[PDB]
Amino acid sequence: RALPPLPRY
Amino acid sequence: TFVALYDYESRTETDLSFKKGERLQIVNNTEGDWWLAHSLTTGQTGYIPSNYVAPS
Repeated sequence: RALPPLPRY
Repeated sequence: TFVALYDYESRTETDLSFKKGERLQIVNNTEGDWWLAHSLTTGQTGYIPSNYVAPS
């Protein structure tokens, strides 16, 4: 369940 | 009472997608990075990621 890629930023 | 720090755009029918500013009644969680929360709007369940939420 790879965590969601945070909003680039 | 946690708060969605990030806009979760879940793509499955299990986890509920939410936006920033939306409150989520956390349920159980203290081991992995995925917790189960419950929205106090319609009354459904949705696993919300911890990186997109935090105690507030």
